[PDB]
Amino acid sequence: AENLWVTVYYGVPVWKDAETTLFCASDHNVWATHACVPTDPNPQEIHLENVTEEFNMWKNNMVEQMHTDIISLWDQSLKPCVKLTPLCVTLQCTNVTNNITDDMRGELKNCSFNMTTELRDKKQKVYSLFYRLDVVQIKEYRLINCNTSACTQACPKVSFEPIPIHYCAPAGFAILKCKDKKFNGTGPCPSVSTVQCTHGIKPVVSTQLLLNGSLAEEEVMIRSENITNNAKNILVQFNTPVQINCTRPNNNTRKSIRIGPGQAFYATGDIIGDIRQAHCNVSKATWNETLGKVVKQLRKHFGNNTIIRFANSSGGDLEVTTHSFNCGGEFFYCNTSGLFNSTWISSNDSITLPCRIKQIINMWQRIGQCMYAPPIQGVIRCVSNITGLILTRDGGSTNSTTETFRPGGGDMRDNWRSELYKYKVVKIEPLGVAPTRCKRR
Amino acid sequence: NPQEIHLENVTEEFNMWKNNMVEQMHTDIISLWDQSLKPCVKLTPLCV
Amino acid sequence: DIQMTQSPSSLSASVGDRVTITCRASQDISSFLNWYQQKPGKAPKLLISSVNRLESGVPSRFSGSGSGTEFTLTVSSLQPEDFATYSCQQCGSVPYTFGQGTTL
Amino acid sequence: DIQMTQSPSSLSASVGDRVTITCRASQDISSFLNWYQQKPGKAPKLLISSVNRLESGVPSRFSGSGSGTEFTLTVSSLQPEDFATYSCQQCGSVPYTFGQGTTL
Amino acid sequence: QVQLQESGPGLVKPSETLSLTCAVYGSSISGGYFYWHWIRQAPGKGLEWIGDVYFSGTTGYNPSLKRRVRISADTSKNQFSLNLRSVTAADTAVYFCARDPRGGGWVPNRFDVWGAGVLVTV
Amino acid sequence: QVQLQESGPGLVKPSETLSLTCAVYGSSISGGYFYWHWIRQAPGKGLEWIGDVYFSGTTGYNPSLKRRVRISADTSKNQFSLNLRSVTAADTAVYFCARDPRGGGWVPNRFDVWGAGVLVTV
Amino acid sequence: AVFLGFLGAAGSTMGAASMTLTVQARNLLSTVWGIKQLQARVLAVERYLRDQQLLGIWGCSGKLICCTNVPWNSSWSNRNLSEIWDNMTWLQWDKEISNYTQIIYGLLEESQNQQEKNEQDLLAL
Amino acid sequence: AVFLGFLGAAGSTMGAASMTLTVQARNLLSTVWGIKQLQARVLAVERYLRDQQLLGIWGCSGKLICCTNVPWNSSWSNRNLSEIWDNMTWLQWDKEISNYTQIIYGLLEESQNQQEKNEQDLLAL
Amino acid sequence: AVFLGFLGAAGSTMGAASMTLTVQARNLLSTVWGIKQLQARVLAVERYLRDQQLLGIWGCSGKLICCTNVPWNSSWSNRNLSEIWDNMTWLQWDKEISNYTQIIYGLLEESQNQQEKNEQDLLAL
Ligand SMILES: *[C@@H]1O[C@H](CO)[C@@H](O[C@@H]2O[C@H](CO)[C@@H](O[C@@H]3O[C@H](CO)[C@@H](O)[C@H](O[C@H]4O[C@H](CO)[C@@H](O)[C@H](O)[C@@H]4O)[C@@H]3O)[C@H](O)[C@H]2NC(C)=O)[C@H](O)[C@H]1NC(C)=O
Ligand SMILES: *[C@@H]1O[C@H](CO)[C@@H](O[C@@H]2O[C@H](CO)[C@@H](O)[C@H](O)[C@H]2NC(C)=O)[C@H](O)[C@H]1NC(C)=O
Ligand SMILES: *[C@@H]1O[C@H](CO)[C@@H](O[C@@H]2O[C@H](CO)[C@@H](O)[C@H](O)[C@H]2NC(C)=O)[C@H](O)[C@H]1NC(C)=O
Ligand SMILES: *[C@@H]1O[C@H](CO)[C@@H](O)[C@H](O)[C@H]1NC(C)=O
Ligand SMILES: *[C@@H]1O[C@H](CO)[C@@H](O)[C@H](O)[C@H]1NC(C)=O
Ligand SMILES: *[C@@H]1O[C@H](CO)[C@@H](O)[C@H](O)[C@H]1NC(C)=O
Ligand SMILES: *[C@@H]1O[C@H](CO)[C@@H](O)[C@H](O)[C@H]1NC(C)=O
Ligand SMILES: *[C@@H]1O[C@H](CO)[C@@H](O)[C@H](O)[C@H]1NC(C)=O
Ligand SMILES: *[C@@H]1O[C@H](CO)[C@@H](O)[C@H](O)[C@H]1NC(C)=O
Ligand SMILES: *[C@@H]1O[C@H](CO)[C@@H](O)[C@H](O)[C@H]1NC(C)=O
Ligand SMILES: *[C@@H]1O[C@H](CO)[C@@H](O)[C@H](O)[C@H]1NC(C)=O
Ligand SMILES: *[C@@H]1O[C@H](CO)[C@@H](O)[C@H](O)[C@H]1NC(C)=O
Ligand SMILES: *[C@@H]1O[C@H](CO)[C@@H](O)[C@H](O)[C@H]1NC(C)=O
Ligand SMILES: *[C@@H]1O[C@H](CO)[C@@H](O)[C@H](O)[C@H]1NC(C)=O
Ligand SMILES: *[C@@H]1O[C@H](CO)[C@@H](O)[C@H](O)[C@H]1NC(C)=O
Ligand SMILES: *[C@@H]1O[C@H](CO)[C@@H](O)[C@H](O)[C@H]1NC(C)=O
Ligand SMILES: *[C@@H]1O[C@H](CO)[C@@H](O)[C@H](O)[C@H]1NC(C)=O
Ligand SMILES: *[C@@H]1O[C@H](CO)[C@@H](O)[C@H](O)[C@H]1NC(C)=O
Ligand SMILES: *[C@@H]1O[C@H](CO)[C@@H](O)[C@H](O)[C@H]1NC(C)=O
Ligand SMILES: *[C@@H]1O[C@H](CO)[C@@H](O)[C@H](O)[C@H]1NC(C)=O
Repeated sequence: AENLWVTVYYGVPVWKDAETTLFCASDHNVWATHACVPTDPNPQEIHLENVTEEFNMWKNNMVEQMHTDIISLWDQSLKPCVKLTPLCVTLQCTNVTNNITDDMRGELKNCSFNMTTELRDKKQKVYSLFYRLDVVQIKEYRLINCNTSACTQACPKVSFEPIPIHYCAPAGFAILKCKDKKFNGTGPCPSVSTVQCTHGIKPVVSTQLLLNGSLAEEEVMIRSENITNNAKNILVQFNTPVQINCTRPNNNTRKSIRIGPGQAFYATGDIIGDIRQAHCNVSKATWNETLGKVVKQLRKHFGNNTIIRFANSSGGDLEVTTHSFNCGGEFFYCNTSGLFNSTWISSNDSITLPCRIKQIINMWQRIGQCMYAPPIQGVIRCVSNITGLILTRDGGSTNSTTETFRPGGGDMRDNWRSELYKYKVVKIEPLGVAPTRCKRR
Repeated sequence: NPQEIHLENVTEEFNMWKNNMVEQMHTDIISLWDQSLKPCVKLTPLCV
Repeated sequence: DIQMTQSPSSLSASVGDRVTITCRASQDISSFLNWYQQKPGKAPKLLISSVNRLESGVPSRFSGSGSGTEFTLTVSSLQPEDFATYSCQQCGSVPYTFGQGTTL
Repeated sequence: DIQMTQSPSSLSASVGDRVTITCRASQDISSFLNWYQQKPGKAPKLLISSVNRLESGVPSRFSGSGSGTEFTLTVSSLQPEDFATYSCQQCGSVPYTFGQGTTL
Repeated sequence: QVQLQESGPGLVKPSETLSLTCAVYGSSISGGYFYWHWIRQAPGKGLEWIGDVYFSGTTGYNPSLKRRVRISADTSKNQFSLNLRSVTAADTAVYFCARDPRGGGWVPNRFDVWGAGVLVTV
Repeated sequence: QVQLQESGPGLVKPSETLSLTCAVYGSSISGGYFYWHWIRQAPGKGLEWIGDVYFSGTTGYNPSLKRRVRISADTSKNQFSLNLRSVTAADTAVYFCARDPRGGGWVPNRFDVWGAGVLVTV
Repeated sequence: AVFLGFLGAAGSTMGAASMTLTVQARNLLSTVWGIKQLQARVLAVERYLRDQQLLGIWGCSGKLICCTNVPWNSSWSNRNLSEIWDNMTWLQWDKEISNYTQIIYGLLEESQNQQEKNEQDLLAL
Repeated sequence: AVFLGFLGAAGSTMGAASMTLTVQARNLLSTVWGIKQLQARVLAVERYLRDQQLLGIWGCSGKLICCTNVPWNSSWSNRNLSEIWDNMTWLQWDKEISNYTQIIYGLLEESQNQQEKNEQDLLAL
Repeated sequence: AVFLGFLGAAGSTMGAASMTLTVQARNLLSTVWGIKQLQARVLAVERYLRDQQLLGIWGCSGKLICCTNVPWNSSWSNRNLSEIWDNMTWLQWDKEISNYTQIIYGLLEESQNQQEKNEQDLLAL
């Protein structure tokens, strides 16, 4: 009676969630563009209609692959550079005394030591100004890296500035993008498109502040895997950027001293001018209005009458306890306590934060690999945007109306999850079987 | 037994100065020499 | 369903006068048009077919012209029996729709 | 080429009053009718589809009824912004012809 | 956010080809879900369908203007164009470009999003 | 430089197989642009055809000798062979092997280059 | 220029989506980072070749819409033609018979084998 | 070997060269240095598979000479048959018809899809 | 669950083993260690594609049992059908005609080319 027969369809529009290996579409630097595919000048976007797809921000395989790829790129770029094993000698250090300011006291020390030279059977006495965080007492000091592992001095030519890296899928795979505004990263997105490649994702590294991130088009947005549970972090994406400018006013000098045949070590010379602490300014009014938006959006979830307390970082290592970022060839560790110090209940001045500059950089929370950064000649200024935040709720006795959110971080996946929250990877299955009145022969 | 197929009544525009094969061979030779020099002693102590 | 419009919708003229009635079709009916001369009381009687093609059995006074989407029927000299209703016809595609009818 | 006629061709009413507009098609279009709305200046905006199915994003006051060769759009309570020119559509056969347009 | 914008000469000598390009920001013409129509409305008259074009080029024009019109859609830059030849005084109208969710058998011809509407006097 | 060389028994006992191997240095047999003919000339007579062999094995022999002849061609070694069986006393002739641009139909059959010319006698 | 509308008909009904199968078929084929790209390409090639072999085993080689001669058992789906080709989309249909796929493939395979054997037997006579 | 007589008919006319398509057709397939030969093999495989996929989309799968049913627009070339097959070579023909190749490819694709739909609805009855 | 009896009919006669070709046909496709694994995959893909190209050149594309019109010369083998399909196995048959394989492939290739040319000539009318 049915007289229905199987029919095979090829090229069917059906897909399933899957994980694969994406590659570059970038258009000398640490983020190697040569080992990255070039993109087309006319990217194609196909906006699917009457389809709703279940997105999940916290189960995306794109962010883990991006983290692994960034680590691999960092290691590959650091491999062809001088290894500073001879520079683990004992240092005779004294405090600086010329043009020293009160803030920059108990700080960069004039150290002198013997080091090898081009000729093996000879030594040279050299001097350099080493920041306090780099050196540690055994009137003699040793670098902090000495008992952990040797450093690979980052080569001067390669620049650390982020460069966008457009991710793409291989053949037979598609990148779905959720255009639905006010999308919280999880659940059914009704507005779906297919993109040949992702947008320009700048591989910026930072903690407590997502610098140069993607801005929300609607308002401040709060995202969390489980907002009820305080263990999981909370990502806040702003709708407008807060302009922030950091600077190291000291006019440092770089001197190259030969530690071996070909290998040359770059050292700090004379601090031309006055020794002043590196400082970073952020607008007070812009910060106030942005914080107002954040507290409103957080009250949307945590109640319309609860008190919102923002306090400085709890504690731990320097990298996670302070806003640590990199720009202009220098790594700053600015202390964010004046920003996240306020309580909320139902003109031209700006907040100035102090910044400490390290050289021995143990990034990626890895042990056994350090990244002594050569000094940068001249004064460094760095203007950037703040468009994100990573906040953690202090659980425990917060069952009452009290709510205390503090800056967090440590893991760099949250930085990548704020820009890949809309991209998902699917695999197509062209084969399909249906009923039809056909009959072969 | 290499095979050579002679083509008749075909005129082809050659340009020795735009041959990618010569640059490919140059890179191949440089890479081969660099690879061949890898498993050999390094004369760092000689700098005396 | 091509729509035919006859202009003027209704006119009054004196005997022995040249008159002209134009017919406009929404689409292009090419050369397929027939005019009809329905006398009050009596059934329609064919006068002109296929643009002009004056069919045998009528005086040579009547004439037809035009093409495409515009056609026209001209009576050279009005006669006492030429006081009937002129009508169009779209004889080029099913269904065949006539005009509104112009009464003299 | 189905022809649509809207009755009345133009009406005036007062705020907070019922109003009804009828649409008649020469042929039988089953239930393939969509009621549109064109505020002066800007482009038409769809109000109702498939006679009765109300498109998401309109006030519930609008309603549609009928079948066969007769359909009707009813506004239960007139509102100040409901002073646009409603139209009809033939969404069941090529070509699609709209109505003349009734101005409120 | 999906909309359409029309461009072209707003005034033309009434004997030549008339070109009007409608470009859509939002959905894509390449996707086989929407037909792209070219509804027209003369002053003091109702709407009047002209033609439509699909992503595969299977276009269909109004029988009244099956000879004087041609619709061409280019998906590389995601737009379409109406070329109306032998324009006359009857073409003084507002030329809207509309989107039809006929692609997919969910609903019949259901013009939902309309362009701004350019009045091409002639 | 294109040339052909013939080898084989220059003198044989009548009434058995006669093998002539023509090898070409130059244009390749495997190329479909050429045919390889086995023209013959007896003393005091004119040129006479025997047969031709193509790269794909579509050979054609003279109607007179359609039974007593067999032409083969090996492309790996790039040479062809003629086997004339039961040769009589009237088979004393100069056996040329010639090229023909029949393939690549620009021109009709046209023997342009010829072999040196062996002097088989029987 | 080849991408130019990939998928697109995902939200369309099965019947309408079956009219744009070509656009979804052209895009199914096209130190350690070179290995990454190479492995991605080889995986895509292997998947495409497996799909092509599966299509060919059923006798549908070189056809986008090829319908076989095996019957549609009612247990797989009781939905009728009027409600499957005009009311349901391809994703929902795939999710509905996701667990009744292997047996259909086996039936198609054995039916094609039997058809080829019958053709050989008939042509031998 | 498979390289025997490769190309060869490049200088031959189109008609003569069309008789030796097999020779060219069968020659299209066959630590850092490993990634060179391996990548080259993968590239050749990908190119051959893409070309085969295009042929299958056009409905000429498994055929060397398979002539379709789409009309030849005179705009592409006004030359008559006698002046192309017996007077022009393949290289010159390719250099001539290069701007209209993609349009012809699209026409072939849409024609094959329409033919498949026509056969489907014919077999439905 | 795709292995499922690989080479199961190895000891079977040719006639019996010819009924299970699909079982053996579906298994042909599926830092330095990754290189070796990927190279093995690429080698398998290349072998399968060369196999498919060889099958297609003979006109047997998309067919597991495809029988052509080339006559069987008695020089290759003198055994009759009764002593082949009912008395011999596939391995013995392969070993018996191992030295008459290339000429058969060539004959099939030219036969298919001639068939295509004749079909084109007939269809031209
Ligand atoms: C967020 O984005 C902003 C804008 O892109 C970004 O500010 C940029 O920072 C980079 C440094 O990270 C600046 O680059 C410098 O630009 C000056 C000119 O203004 C150049 O003279 C500099 O040259 C140095 O570097 C060269 C390459 O190493 C050397 O060859 C040379 O001798 C110099 O040493 C350098 O290129 C860039 O100018 C700004 N752009 C703007 C508009 O301010 C900001 O850094 C980003 N945020 C973060 C956290 O990085
Ligand atoms: C969007 O898709 C939904 C279903 O995915 C469509 O809903 C169908 O609408 C038709 C016509 O109104 C009904 O006959 C069906 O019963 C509905 N099915 C479901 C599951 O709701 C909807 O029509 C589509 N909209 C558009 C504009 O294409
Ligand atoms: C080599 O190719 C040329 C053309 O490229 C051939 O010249 C043709 O000769 C025929 C003779 O019948 C003429 O009808 C053609 O008009 C010629 N071509 C041109 C472009 O004028 C030449 O014959 C070829 N050589 C051989 C040996 O065949
Ligand atoms: C440098 O200053 C710090 C802070 O006053 C002091 O603790 C330290 O002893 C000083 N260094 C020396 C060598 O005295
Ligand atoms: C460097 O070598 C000299 C030579 O003996 C020695 O006096 C001096 O203390 C050394 N420097 C150190 C140990 O920092
Ligand atoms: C290296 O030295 C620092 C400072 O004395 C010390 O805290 C650290 O534990 C040492 N490294 C290890 C692996 O113990
Ligand atoms: C995210 O949104 C989805 C649907 O919009 C909702 O079901 C889910 O509860 C939301 N989760 C959070 C943490 O807001
Ligand atoms: C920072 O935000 C401003 C806001 O308009 C923008 O113009 C500028 O390009 C941004 N800079 C970045 C992302 O580096
Ligand atoms: C979030 O954490 C709370 C902790 O009590 C738990 O009860 C809840 O199930 C979690 N959310 C989900 C979706 O599991
Ligand atoms: C540092 O110490 C050296 C001697 O080791 C001395 O010459 C120099 O003036 C001191 N100050 C600076 C800024 O280098
Ligand atoms: C930061 O603000 C302080 C206080 O007004 C000012 O002295 C300093 O120059 C500012 N620096 C920058 C880079 O804006
Ligand atoms: C530095 O940032 C402040 C806000 O913190 C802003 O008012 C000022 O214009 C900025 N100066 C620059 C970018 O030179
Ligand atoms: C932000 O501005 C409001 C406006 O009066 C003020 O009450 C509040 O204290 C400001 N926030 C600060 C100073 O953190
Ligand atoms: C944070 O602020 C408190 C006072 O509000 C201060 O005692 C503490 O040292 C600051 N830093 C940390 C890491 O808590
Ligand atoms: C930051 O500055 C505040 C105020 O001087 C200080 O109490 C705190 O210890 C500093 N460090 C951190 C991590 O907050
Ligand atoms: C927060 O800022 C105010 C204003 O400068 C300051 O008095 C206070 O000590 C800071 N810390 C806390 C915990 O309030
Ligand atoms: C830093 O000092 C050097 C010393 O000559 C000078 O040339 C340079 O201009 C100084 N930097 C700035 C920003 O002025
Ligand atoms: C499906 O359509 C057939 C057609 O006759 C009908 O008999 C059956 O009742 C329908 N079933 C459903 C569930 O609509
Ligand atoms: C197979 O899938 C259908 C789809 O709804 C479901 O009803 C059925 O229970 C499933 N059977 C098994 C054995 O999983
Ligand atoms: C082919 O070319 C033109 C017509 O296209 C004509 O002059 C010529 O004679 C044609 N060839 C033949 C054989 O008619």
